[PDB]
Amino acid sequence: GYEVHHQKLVFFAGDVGSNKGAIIGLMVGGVV
Amino acid sequence: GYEVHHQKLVFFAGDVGSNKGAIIGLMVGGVV
Amino acid sequence: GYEVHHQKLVFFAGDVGSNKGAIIGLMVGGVV
Amino acid sequence: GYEVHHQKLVFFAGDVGSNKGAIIGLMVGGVV
Amino acid sequence: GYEVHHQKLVFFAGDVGSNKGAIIGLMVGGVV
Amino acid sequence: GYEVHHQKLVFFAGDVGSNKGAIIGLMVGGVV
Amino acid sequence: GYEVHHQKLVFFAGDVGSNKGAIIGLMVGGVV
Amino acid sequence: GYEVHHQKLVFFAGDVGSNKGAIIGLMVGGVV
Amino acid sequence: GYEVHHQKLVFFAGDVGSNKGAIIGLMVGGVV
Amino acid sequence: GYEVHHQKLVFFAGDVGSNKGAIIGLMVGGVV
Repeated sequence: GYEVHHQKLVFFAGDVGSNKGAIIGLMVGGVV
Repeated sequence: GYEVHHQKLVFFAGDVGSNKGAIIGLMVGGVV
Repeated sequence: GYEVHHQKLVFFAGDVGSNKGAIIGLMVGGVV
Repeated sequence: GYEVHHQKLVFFAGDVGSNKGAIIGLMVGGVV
Repeated sequence: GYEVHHQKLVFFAGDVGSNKGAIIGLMVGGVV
Repeated sequence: GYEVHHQKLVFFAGDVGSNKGAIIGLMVGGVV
Repeated sequence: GYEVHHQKLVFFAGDVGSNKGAIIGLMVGGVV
Repeated sequence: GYEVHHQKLVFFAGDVGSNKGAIIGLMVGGVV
Repeated sequence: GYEVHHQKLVFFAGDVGSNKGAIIGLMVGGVV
Repeated sequence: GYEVHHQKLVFFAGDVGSNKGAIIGLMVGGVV
């Protein structure tokens, strides 16, 4: 018997005002 | 017997005002 | 017996005002 | 018998005003 | 019998005003 | 001036003999 | 001037014989 | 002037014989 | 002038014979 | 002028025979 529930994975749980930059989850190299 | 439920995966659970930038989940290289 | 339900995958669960930028799920290279 | 529940993984649980920089989860190299 | 619950992993549980820098979870090399 | 090239993203760069299991890129929940 | 190149992201760079198990990149919950 | 190159991210750079278990990159909860 | 190169991130650089267990990069909770 | 190169991050640089246990990079809670 296996009971698995209610897992979650959020990257950004909130509110942003005036995002002029970068919100990136996974980057390899590159220039921001 | 297997019971799996209520998993979730969100990247951005929230509200944005005036997004002038970048909201990226997975980038490889490149310039923001 | 297998019981799997109520999984979900959202990228952007919220509201945006004046999106002048980029909202990208998965990019490989390239210039924003 | 296995009972696993209510795990979570957030990167950013909060609110940002005027994000002019970078919010990156996992970077390899590159210039910010 | 196994009972595991309510684990969590946050990187940034708080609010930022005027982020002009970098908030990075895991970097290998590179220039900030 | 922007010069971005030669990015790549592979999940499985190799050879498999007698795959009787599962090779999955991104799963949410469920039983293997 | 921006010069970004030759980034890569592999999950499995190699060879497998007789895969009877699971090779998963990103799982949320669930039973293997 | 920005010069970024030759970044890489591998999870499994090698060979496996008789994989009867699990090779998982990122799991949240669940039973192996 | 910025010169960044040859960064890498491997989790498993080697060979496995008869993997009957678990090779997991990042787990939150759960039973192995 | 910035010159950064040849950084690396490995978790397991070697070979395993008969892995019947667990090889985990980062766990929060849970039972092995």
